[PDB]
Amino acid sequence: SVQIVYKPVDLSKVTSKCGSLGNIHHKPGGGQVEVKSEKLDFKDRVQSKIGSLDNITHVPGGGNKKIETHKLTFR
Amino acid sequence: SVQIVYKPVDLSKVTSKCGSLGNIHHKPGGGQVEVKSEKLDFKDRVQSKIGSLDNITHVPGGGNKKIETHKLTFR
Amino acid sequence: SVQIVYKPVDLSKVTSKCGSLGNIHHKPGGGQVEVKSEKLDFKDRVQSKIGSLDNITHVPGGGNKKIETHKLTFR
Amino acid sequence: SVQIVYKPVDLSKVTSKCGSLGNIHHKPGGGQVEVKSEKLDFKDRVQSKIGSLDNITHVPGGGNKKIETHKLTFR
Amino acid sequence: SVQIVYKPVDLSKVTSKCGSLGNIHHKPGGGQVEVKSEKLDFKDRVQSKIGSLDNITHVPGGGNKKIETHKLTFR
Amino acid sequence: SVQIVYKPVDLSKVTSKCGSLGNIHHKPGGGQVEVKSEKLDFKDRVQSKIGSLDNITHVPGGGNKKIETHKLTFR
Repeated sequence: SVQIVYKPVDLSKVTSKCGSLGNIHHKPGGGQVEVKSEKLDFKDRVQSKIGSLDNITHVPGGGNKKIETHKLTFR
Repeated sequence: SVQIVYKPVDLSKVTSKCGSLGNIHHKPGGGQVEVKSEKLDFKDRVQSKIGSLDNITHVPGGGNKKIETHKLTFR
Repeated sequence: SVQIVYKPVDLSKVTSKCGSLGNIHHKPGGGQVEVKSEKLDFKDRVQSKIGSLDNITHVPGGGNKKIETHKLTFR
Repeated sequence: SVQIVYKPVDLSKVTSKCGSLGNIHHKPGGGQVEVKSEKLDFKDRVQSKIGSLDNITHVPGGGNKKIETHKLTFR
Repeated sequence: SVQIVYKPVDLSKVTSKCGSLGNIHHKPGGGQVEVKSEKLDFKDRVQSKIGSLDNITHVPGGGNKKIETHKLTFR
Repeated sequence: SVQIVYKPVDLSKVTSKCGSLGNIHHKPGGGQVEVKSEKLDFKDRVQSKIGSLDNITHVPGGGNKKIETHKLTFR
């Protein structure tokens, strides 16, 4: 007789903690900002950001991926 | 007779902690910022950021990846 | 008779801690910043950042990767 | 003129991790246990535990306590 | 004129890690245990534990306590 | 004029790590244990522990205590 038992087990724990977590900002102060522009010539796309205080969190990452392949071939 | 028992076990723990975590910023102060631009000529794309205080967290990383392949071949 | 028992166990722990963690910044002070630009000619892309105080955390890293291959071949 | 500003701030972080945390027990084996009692005389309370494998975690502790008193007395 | 500014700041971090943390027990084996008791006389309380393998964690401790008193008295 | 600024800052970190942490026990083996008791007379409390393998962690300690008193008295 032939007996095949195929019972792999995945009990793993996967965690990602990505970005800004558990920080304290106590009274952050942005200074005065002055922007003076005269006679500027732009011949292509302009991306402009003007601010005093920025808090920026960008997370393209922190993804969890599992690829699993199971093959049982008999005769 | 033939008996094959195929029971691999994954009990692993995987953690990523990526970016800004558990920091304290006590009274961070940005200074005054003055930008004066005259008669500038731009022939291609402009990306400009003007600020006083920036806190920036960028996390493309911190991903968790598992690839697992299981093959059982009999005869 | 033939008995094959295939029971590898992964009980591993993996942790990544990447970026800015657990820091204290007490009264960091950015100075005054003045940028004066006249008669500049740019023939290609411009990327410009003007600030007083920057705190920047960039984390492309800190990923966890597992590749595991299991093969059992009988006859 | 009299101006009193009373603005104490509590931004503290308090954590307790008490007991059994993150341990691995891989195939712990309790042995055979035989208890044979004859002609015993007990004249007061009996507390008895008989086992082979015990895993016991007892945590009377790990409490977090804050007492804060604020008093502002004027004239 | 009189100006009083009362702004104490608690930004502290407190952590307790108490007991059994992050240990590995790999195939711990308790031996055979035999207890034979004959004609025993007990005139007061009995506390009895019989085992082969014990893992015991007892944590009365690991508590965090903060007492803070604030008094501002004017005249 | 009188100006009083009362701004003490607690940015402290306090950590306790108490007990059994990060140990590895690889195949610890308790021996055979035989206890034979005949004709014992006990006039007062009995506390008895019989085992083969014990791992015991007892932590009454590892507590964190902060006492802080603030007093500002004017005239």
